Amino acid sequence: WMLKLIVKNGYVIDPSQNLEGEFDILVENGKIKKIDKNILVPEAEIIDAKGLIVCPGFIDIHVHLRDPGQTYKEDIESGSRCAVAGGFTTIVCMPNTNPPIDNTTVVNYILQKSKSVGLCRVLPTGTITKGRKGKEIADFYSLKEAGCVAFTDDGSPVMDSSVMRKALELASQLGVPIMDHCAEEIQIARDGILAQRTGGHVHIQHVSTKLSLEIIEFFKEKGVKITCEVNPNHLLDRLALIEGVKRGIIDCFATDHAPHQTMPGIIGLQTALPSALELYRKGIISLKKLIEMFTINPARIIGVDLGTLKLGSPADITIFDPNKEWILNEETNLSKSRNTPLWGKVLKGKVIYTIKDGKMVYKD
Ligand SMILES: [Zn+2]
Repeated sequence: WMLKLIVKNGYVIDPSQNLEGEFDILVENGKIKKIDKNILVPEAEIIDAKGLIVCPGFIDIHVHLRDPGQTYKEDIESGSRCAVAGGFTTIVCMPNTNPPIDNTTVVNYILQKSKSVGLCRVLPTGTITKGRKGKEIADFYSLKEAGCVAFTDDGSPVMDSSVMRKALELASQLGVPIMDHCAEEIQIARDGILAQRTGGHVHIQHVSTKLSLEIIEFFKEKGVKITCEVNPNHLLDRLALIEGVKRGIIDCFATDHAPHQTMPGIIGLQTALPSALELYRKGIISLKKLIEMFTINPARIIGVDLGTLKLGSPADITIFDPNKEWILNEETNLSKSRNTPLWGKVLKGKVIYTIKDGKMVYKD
């Protein structure tokens, strides 16, 4: 019983409030109490953030934790460690587990494990159809109760377009997004059209071409509730994506953390920041927009009240040094897996502290 914390001398950025400056942050009882220059109060621990950047906890809305089912490739505990070392305080896990997340029993398991491991907030998703088999519509009502924040069959074989349509009707009544993909243009246009028709929110999880981006942009100016994402690790035409980021058509970064233990792709959580900071060192995006795309943008997509430092919010805070050089290898790698071309290379930009609910959950 001794729990005020002050984060001092940092450079604070919070896009949601349009706050940027040399401020201090006072944290009382798990919540943000005050942002202001020059703070000192009795009975509080001081974190000295001189020379560091202080912003809302990162949120990643595209993670595979392989739990239950494949816990040798990765599991809730390792994933969680990976996420906080990566600056993430909330992650959304996909439902291609075994068994799949199509009933309250699995949802309930993932939350309980999550609370025990203690490190970051794990939000589950439910599948679109039972057993992800493709035929029948799952019970979106009960799965939303249990905690699911979105629905997706994660590749897939959807491709029956009437199913996809029932889903967006139901989703729309429930105020939760459907997540699709993992031919691309045909799919994306279909999704756009069904979204417009039903008024449901669809979120596209993979876009690889200029034409795909232009389609999304089109439906956006029509006021279609459609968003999309890109994995910053991928980014180093593979060149319209970079433009798509420049022009703000791509809403957020997400790693699509995909551990394997021998199409398929790559683990991500630990390198997302030093990867994305490459885009800033190239003047391609400002630092505020980079933080935006890890914080308030993904928060808005899954409709949770996070990714801000508004007074009263939960104290979810990432503190990072954008100039610190490190290497991902056995020494530093907190994944059970090592599948990433970035392995062994020199990264630039590292998280020094991650704070969740006013409590320090990672330290360098
Ligand atoms: Zn995925």
